[PDB]
Order: sequence, then structure tokens, then C-alpha cells
Amino acid sequence: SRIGKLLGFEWTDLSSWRRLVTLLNRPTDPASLAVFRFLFGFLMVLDIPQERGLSSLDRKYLDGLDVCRFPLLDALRPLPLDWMYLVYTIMFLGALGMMLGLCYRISCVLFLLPYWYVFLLDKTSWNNHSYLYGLLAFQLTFMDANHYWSVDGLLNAHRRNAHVPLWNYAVLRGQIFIVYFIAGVKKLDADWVEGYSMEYLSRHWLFSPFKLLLSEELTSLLVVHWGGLLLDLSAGFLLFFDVSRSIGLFFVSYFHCMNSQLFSIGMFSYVMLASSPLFCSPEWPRKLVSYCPRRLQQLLPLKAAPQPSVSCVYKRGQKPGLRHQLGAAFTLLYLLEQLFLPYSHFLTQGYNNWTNGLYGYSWDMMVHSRSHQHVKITYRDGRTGELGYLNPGVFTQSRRWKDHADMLKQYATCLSRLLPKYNVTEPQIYFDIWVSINDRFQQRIFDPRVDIVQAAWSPFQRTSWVQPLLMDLSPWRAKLQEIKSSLDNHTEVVFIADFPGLHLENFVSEDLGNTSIQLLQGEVTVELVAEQKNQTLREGEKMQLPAGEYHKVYTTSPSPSCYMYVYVNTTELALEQDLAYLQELKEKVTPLVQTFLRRQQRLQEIERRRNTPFHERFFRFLLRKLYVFRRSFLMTCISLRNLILGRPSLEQLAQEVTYANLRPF
Amino acid sequence: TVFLDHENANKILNRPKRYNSGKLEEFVQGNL
Ligand SMILES: *[C@@H]1O[C@H](CO)[C@@H](O[C@@H]2O[C@H](CO)[C@@H](O[C@@H]3O[C@H](CO)[C@@H](O)[C@H](O)[C@@H]3O)[C@H](O)[C@H]2NC(C)=O)[C@H](O)[C@H]1NC(C)=O
Ligand SMILES: CC(C)=CCC/C(C)=C/CC/C(C)=C/CC/C(C)=C\CC1=C(C)C(=O)c2ccccc2C1=O
Ligand SMILES: *[C@@H]1O[C@H](CO)[C@@H](O[C@@H]2O[C@H](CO)[C@@H](O)[C@H](O)[C@H]2NC(C)=O)[C@H](O)[C@H]1NC(C)=O
Ligand SMILES: *[C@@H]1O[C@H](CO)[C@@H](O[C@@H]2O[C@H](CO)[C@@H](O)[C@H](O)[C@H]2NC(C)=O)[C@H](O)[C@H]1NC(C)=O
Ligand SMILES: CC(C)CCC[C@@H](C)[C@H]1CC[C@H]2[C@@H]3CC=C4C[C@@H](O)CC[C@]4(C)[C@H]3CC[C@]12C
Repeated sequence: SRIGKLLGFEWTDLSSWRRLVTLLNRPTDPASLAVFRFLFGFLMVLDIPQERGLSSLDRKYLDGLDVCRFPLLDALRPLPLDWMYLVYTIMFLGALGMMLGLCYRISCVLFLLPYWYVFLLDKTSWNNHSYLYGLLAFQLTFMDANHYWSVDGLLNAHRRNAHVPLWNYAVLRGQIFIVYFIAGVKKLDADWVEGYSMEYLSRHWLFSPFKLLLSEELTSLLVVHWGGLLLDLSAGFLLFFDVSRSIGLFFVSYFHCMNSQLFSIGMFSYVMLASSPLFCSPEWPRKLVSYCPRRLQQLLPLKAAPQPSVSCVYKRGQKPGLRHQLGAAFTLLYLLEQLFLPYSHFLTQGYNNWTNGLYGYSWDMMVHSRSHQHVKITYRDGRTGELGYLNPGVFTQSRRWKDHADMLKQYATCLSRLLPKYNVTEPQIYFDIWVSINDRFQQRIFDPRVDIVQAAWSPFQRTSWVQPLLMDLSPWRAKLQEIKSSLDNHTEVVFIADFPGLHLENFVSEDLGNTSIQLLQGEVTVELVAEQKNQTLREGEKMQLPAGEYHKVYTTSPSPSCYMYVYVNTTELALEQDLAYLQELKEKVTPLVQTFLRRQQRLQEIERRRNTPFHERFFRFLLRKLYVFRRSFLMTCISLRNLILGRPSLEQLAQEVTYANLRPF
Repeated sequence: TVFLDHENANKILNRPKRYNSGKLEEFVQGNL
């Protein structure tokens, strides 16, 4: 009927389980599935040395390193460095087998298990694209993607140009739609709609055409935010329907190319570019091969019509077998779970914090931008009682713990187990972290008065020591920007919102001369700790602050107060004046001369970087990528030899390591 | 570098190491 030509199936095919399973296991062309499989395998092969961390395993999983790691399950621990290299080797072999369709089921498992082990090993490495890679591997494990353009077809029949169940394409297309649509629904957030998430992205030269017609402020709203939201919302619908598939392909390809050249998101854009032709006809690669403008189809895969495969249900009775029922059930359950998981944060409230859920599985890319002003990790020794302070992120290899109560709890537990080594036993560790999400007032995300080490965190309970994001102060942001615009090139402002009963102890460095605090809303008592002087501020009152001395801003209002710090960094200002004097002296022609020389060298380097021709920057990029891949391979070989043939002498290990890190050119 | 003194730990107005616009999606080059 009309829906049959529009949806690719009939309503009668959803009448019962038999009809639905016959539909989902309908014989489809394996060509598009195979091409996506090859592209995904190739992109994962390239992604393993770059994003996964094969080129930085020795810097990450170094043995003997005292490091706070953030696994999803605290019982999940990394293997020794050599065994981590073996795990990455297995992942690489699995990705290569997926790319070539060689031992496809085994290769899919060999990529899937190490990939998800690494993914769950660190919650701070989670991205929406990394989660997408894991999802695509999980699906492609159960798909017959080796039925075309694969070595599995060259090695054994019944898989060479053989039909695949329709549910393979159904699940892949459903996953891609889900990514697009749930991305759009997450971008329905007020910060994205109002233009707050990425208002500095339109400054990129790639947005120059729109700047011809739209202003910079209008380009960021209409094109980056409204355009991006509209693209995400309508991408799946455009790609699905045939009449709009061409325009949807063009729009989606433009979106992904721009995202590839705008963000360092690894292979995300290329993965979605490869996934876009999944919505096309399954025989599109077969059509391209059949065209053969250069008559190169001998090297290209088979162009003949696919052979019948037992994976599909052929209408004739031919009732579906168990594998077809499992395929249909997998399609339904997997798509339901993929629609539900981005919205399952009502269940796992221990990961909610400000932005609900762990980052990585909600398709909320680039919606929430965080700017952290300060992080104070206070500790109190349980035996001595002496108060001490830690370097923020001292033992962490990432900084995501600053935004998550789960990762903060893990960090505090790791600190409580490590700090006895550094003479601090039974540490009561408090975290005072100031975060501003989407250009809001900087405010504490966690309670600074609570000992996280002993604080209660549960995976399914809302965290009591997470400070609520002051959304009622969101309208202030516009005014904030005005203030930021009113300042000079030598003046800086920090906008701080503090909760009642909480105080901000701030040491203004001696460099920051001419610093002042202006109360924007509420009331704050500023205490000159050094002078022990209390001054209550009214809304709009400006108080000068002493440099090189402590001061404590207590929020005495019943409601959260808002103030700003206007500081100049007058040491740098005097340095600039002296540098201008030196510049005038040079034009007429100790430490200040050294600073002038350093500034001149920096300017010369900046000029030289732009002076590099586009072929030179590209060749530098190729050399950097070649070095990364070579180092990955060589350290992998070192660790594999250490595992099979044993670790050689320390001198020989040093020689091999210094050979691995040697630049190719 | 594990520990900080009272002054340096309470330096809120200290300039951050870099312009903070973290998106949690862009891969941090050399995060290790
Ligand atoms: C206030 O302005 C002064 C500028 O006079 C800032 O101090 C200067 O900060 C820079 C780095 O931001 C220092 O440069 C580097 O210092 C490190 C540590 O010694 C080292 O890698 C090099 O020596 C390099 O030069 C610089 O030394 C330092 N001092 C001076 C006199 O320039 C200060 O950070 C500003 N205050 C705030 C709160 O921003
Ligand atoms: C309104 C109008 C005139 C439109 C027509 C003409 C316009 C201006 C066309 C559309 C080009 C724009 C300008 C497209 C989007 C820019 C976007 C910056 C960001 C968000 C975003 C990023 C960064 C990702 O990496 C990503 C990855 C995977 C899935 C989703 C996403 C995602 O969503
Ligand atoms: C401390 O810094 C502030 C801000 O940089 C200075 O305030 C400026 O005062 C002049 C005086 O007319 C105004 O024209 C500017 O518009 C002000 N800048 C602002 C409000 O951002 C203040 O003068 C400085 N104090 C000293 C002693 O130099
Ligand atoms: C300045 O005022 C603040 C509050 O307006 C004082 O902070 C309180 O100090 C007492 C000690 O006498 C504590 O018991 C309270 O818990 C503090 N309130 C807080 C932390 O919100 C501060 O002591 C005053 N300082 C001076 C020098 O007058
Ligand atoms: C040592 C361990 C961690 C390695 C073994 C790999 C196991 C745990 C992996 C392999 C496949 C993975 C699953 C693949 C896909 C999904 C769907 C997604 O929406 C949630 C995660 C979930 C459900 C994954 C959970 C973890 C998983 C089951």
C-alpha cells in the first residue's frame, strides 16, 4: 500500500509475532551492511591508537603509579600494563577482523569485550561517540555483516553475497535515528535553545558564509543552535524517507564534516558519515559496483544478486526458526533500551549531580559546558587533627570528578587510601569546587562542609551533598555578559553565587592589586581575615579588597547571594608598561628584558605557525599521526614480547622504549 | 606537589590554567 512504499513494510506485517518476525528477518541486500561494517572497522582500527589510548597506555596504566581511577564498578580494576597492551591488541585484532569480515563473529567479540572493559574501566573517558562505538560493536556482533565484501565469503560459501535479515538494517538505522533524535531532544534544553551552550563556536572560519548574511550573534543562535537542533531532530526522518533522503544526506554530511573540523571528537563524525548511507537502499554499494566506470569490478566485490541465506525468512510456509525470533526480539528490546537509557536517570539518581546521569549515554553532546573557577581539596588528619590542603586532581588522570558525586566519592576514597602514605591518616576530605555551567554564576557543586570520604553516595539515591544548581539565577546571565563587556583588556571579573550559611575564603594574591567585590544580589558580609574586619554589603555595593591577604565572603542572606570579583592583575599591568618602555627603546634603536625576549619569541612563533603553508601543516599532521601509530605499535610489541618471551634486562627495555618514542622523521 | 599551602589552595581569583569550556565530549589529547 502507500505505507508499504513509504515505510518499507505493511501494517499486516505487524499483526502478530509470526508476521513481525517474518518482516524483521526479511531477506535484504548485504551490501550496505558490509560497507558500514568495513567503514566502522577501519575507523575503530584508526581510533584505537588515537582515542582509546594505545599510544598512551604506558603513561596511563603505568605499574606502581599511585593514581585515582574511576571505574563504573569499583571492583573493576585495570590489568598490568603488559596485559592492558594485550587487551588493546585483542581489541585491534577484533576491529581489523570486523573491517575485513574475517572470523566476523569472533572478531566482533574480540573487539567488543576489550572495548567495553576499557570503557567501564574509566568513567572519565566516556563520550557519546565512544558509547556509540560500543553500541555499534554490540549490534554488529549479532548482525550478518560478513555476507558481503568479506574474507568470510572468500573462505567459505553460504556467506558470500548472501541475504541478511532486514532487522540488521532496522537495528542499525534505529540506533542512528535514536542518536539523532535523542540528541535533538536533549538539545531542546533551554541553554541550547537560547544559544548559551556554544556561543563561541560561530567564531570559527567555517561559519564565514553565514556571517555574510547573519551577524555573529545571529549565526550562533540560528545556525549553531537552532540549525543544529533542527538537524538533529529531523535527521533520522530525512534519512529514512526516500523523497527527502538526498537533502537529508547532504545536510547530515555537512553537519558531520563541520563537526569533524570543529571539535576533537575522534572518529564520531566519520562514523556517522559512514552510517548515513545505512538509510539508503541496502544494494547501493552493489549499484556502485555494477556501474563500474573504470571496469574495475573484478577487484570490487560481487555484483550478482545475493544468494539465499538461512538467516532470513523467505515467504512461500517456511515458519521462522529460533534465530529469527531471537533477531526480532533483539531488535525490539534493543531499540526500546536505546530509547529508554538516555531517560533512565530517574532510576540512577546517584549520578545525577547538575546534569542528570553519567556523561556518555544520553546523547547530550555539547549541550552543557562547564567552567570551573577553583577547586580546594581540604583534608583533616584523623589522628593529629591538623588541617591540610591537597593539589586538586593530584592523583587523577582526568578532571571529570569535579562535576560528579560518584567520581568525587571514588576520588575521596582513593585519596583516603593513598594519603596515609603521605603521613595523613584517616583523612576527612572536603571538596570545595566552583563550577559555572553555560556561563552561569560560579557556584559550589558539592557541599564543602561534608566529608565525602564518609559521605553517603548510592547508585540509586539522590546525593544529599550535591548543591542544587541555582537555576533561578539563570536570567542574570545576560547582565553578567554586559558586565564582562564593560571591562577593559586588563580587567577580569568572576561571578560567584554562594549559598546561605556558606562562606568563600579567598586569598587575593599580591599580584592582584586593585581587586574589588561588588554585591549583585542578596547580602554578603566580607571579613578581612587579616584585619578581622566585618563589612556588610548591600545589593550594588562595591568593596575594595586587600591584595596579599585573606578575606571571607559570608552569604548572610536567607537566599543564595550573587557577587562579582573585579580584579586587574596589576603586576601584569606594570609588566606591560615596562614592556612598552622596552619596545619604545628598541624602536629608537634583566628579568624585564627576559620577559620581553620571551614575548618576542612567542610572537615570532605565532606568526610562523600561521605562515606555514597548508601542505606543511597537513604534512606535520601526517607525521604526528604516523608517530602516534608507530609508538602504539612499538610499545604494543614491547609489551607482547614481555608477556610471551619474558621481560628482558632493564637496559634493553630502556633501549626498546626509547626506540618506540623515537620520532619517525 | 601532592600538598598545597593555605595561601595557594585558597586562591579563587587565580587564573585557571586555560580557558575552561569543557564539553566532556571532545577527547582530551594525552589525558594520561
Ligand atoms: C598577575 O600577573 C603576573 C604577571 O607579572 C602573573 O605572574 C606571571 O605568570 C606567568 C605565567 O602566567 C609566569 O611565567 C612563567 O612562570 C612559570 C613559573 O615560574 C615558569 O614556567 C616560567 O618562569 C614562566 O615565565 C611569570 O613568571 C609570572 N611572574 C611574572 C613577574 O611575570 C600572575 O600569575 C598574575 N596573577 C594572576 C592571579 O593571574
Ligand atoms: C537555521 C538554519 C538557517 C539552518 C540551515 C544552515 C545551517 C545554518 C545548517 C546546519 C549546520 C550547523 C551550522 C550544524 C550543527 C553545528 C553543531 C555546532 C553543534 C552540535 C553538535 C556537535 C558539535 C556534534 O559533534 C554532534 C555529533 C553527533 C550528533 C550530534 C552532534 C551535534 O548536535
Ligand atoms: C580598578 O579597576 C577598575 C576596573 O578595571 C577601574 O574602574 C575603572 O574606573 C574608570 C574611572 O573613570 C572608569 O572609566 C572605567 O570604566 C572603570 N572600569 C570598569 C568599571 O571596568 C578602577 O579605576 C581601578 N582602580 C584603580 C585605583 O586604578
Ligand atoms: C563576620 O560575620 C560572620 C557572619 O556574619 C561571622 O561568621 C560567624 O562566626 C561565628 C563565630 O563567632 C560562628 O559561630 C558562625 O558559624 C559564623 N557564621 C557563618 C560561618 O556563617 C564572623 O565570625 C564575623 N567575623 C568578624 C571578625 O566579625
Ligand atoms: C570485564 C568486563 C567489563 C568485560 C566484559 C564485557 C561486557 C561486560 C560488555 C559486553 C557488551 C556490553 C553491553 C553492550 C551494550 C549495552 C547497551 C547499552 O545501552 C548499555 C550497556 C550495555 C548493556 C553493555 C554492558 C556491558 C557489556 C555486557
